[PDB]
Amino acid sequence: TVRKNQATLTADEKRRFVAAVLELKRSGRYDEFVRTHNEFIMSDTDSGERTGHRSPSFLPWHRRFLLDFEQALQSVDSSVTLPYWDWSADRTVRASLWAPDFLGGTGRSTDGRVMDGPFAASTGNWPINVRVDSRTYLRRSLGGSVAELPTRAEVESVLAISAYDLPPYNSASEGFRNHLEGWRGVNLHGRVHVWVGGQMATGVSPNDPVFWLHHAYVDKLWAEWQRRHPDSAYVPTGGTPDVVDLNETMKPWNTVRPADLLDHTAYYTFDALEHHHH
Amino acid sequence: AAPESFDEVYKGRRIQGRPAHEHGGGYEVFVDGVQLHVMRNADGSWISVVSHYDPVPTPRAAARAAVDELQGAPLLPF
Ligand SMILES: [Cu+2]
Ligand SMILES: [Cu+2]
Ligand SMILES: [Cu+2]
Ligand SMILES: [Cu+2]
Repeated sequence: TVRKNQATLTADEKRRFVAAVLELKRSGRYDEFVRTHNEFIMSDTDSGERTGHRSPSFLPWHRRFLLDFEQALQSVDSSVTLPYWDWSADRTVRASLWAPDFLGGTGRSTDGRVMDGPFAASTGNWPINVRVDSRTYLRRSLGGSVAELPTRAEVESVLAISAYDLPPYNSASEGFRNHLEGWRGVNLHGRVHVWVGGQMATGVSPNDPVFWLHHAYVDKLWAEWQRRHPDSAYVPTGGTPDVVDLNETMKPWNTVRPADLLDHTAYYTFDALEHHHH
Repeated sequence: AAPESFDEVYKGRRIQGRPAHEHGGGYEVFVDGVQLHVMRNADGSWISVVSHYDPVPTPRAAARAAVDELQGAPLLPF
């Protein structure tokens, strides 16, 4: 499985990715991913049990969640893999990401409604069902709520952080995981959700297919971090209340641990990933 | 210490807050009588499920952010 930069997909790869995503939606399988995500968003808390978010397992949890989704796509079309969106490089509304042959663009100004691309409500193919805001059409406001996406220089300063995570292992932590997740620092992953707007700014953010491309790049940045810091590894490593330790299993699956997900190459590679070097 | 309660009409909608599939969170917010899931972060900021990635200082700020996000739409219960 090779995960490719979205900017580099061929027309045929874009077409097959879109068709596979729409088939998961038509068959009812897609919306269960949205629901699982929102349940963890609402249940993960800084002072209590936390698994998918605001915790060291944010990264292995999303890696396995994206694996579940990619395997569902491959059960529809075995050639499709998740692409990633390098929002540090493809940072404007003119990125081919946002073209009508891929994800469609920004929402119109009155109601945020996306009006083009395969996921526009007018196609009849992308009902928003699992939702909190009662409207049932895909919405976006690219750059509406926050002026700019992270830059490469900002990403680099987070990749330079040596410690994977630090007590208290939550949204107040210093360390790589929380700077990437974004709750401290210049904010990488959370800022991108804010920048897209619409459902992506909510706990039901997988309603927007860009969710998967964003998280595939967050996942790639973890891989890059490991290359930068081969000497540093997941923490904590046992006996931490409310937090998933290295060799503890993770909900919802219960059959997988952070330890089983540290090495992505057991499941996929990237089109390009620098190896370790000074 | 829980925040104080509040009740106001904000952009035409009734928003309320009070100390009290999701976390057991010690504060409840309502938009036009429908409860809105909200959460407090370790630094004392708040978020809501319709503006989850954008911390604001208080539960009323979260309720107001939800009314802004909704653009007039009814909330659905969680
Ligand atoms: Cu998530
Ligand atoms: Cu995300
Ligand atoms: Cu070295
Ligand atoms: Cu809750």
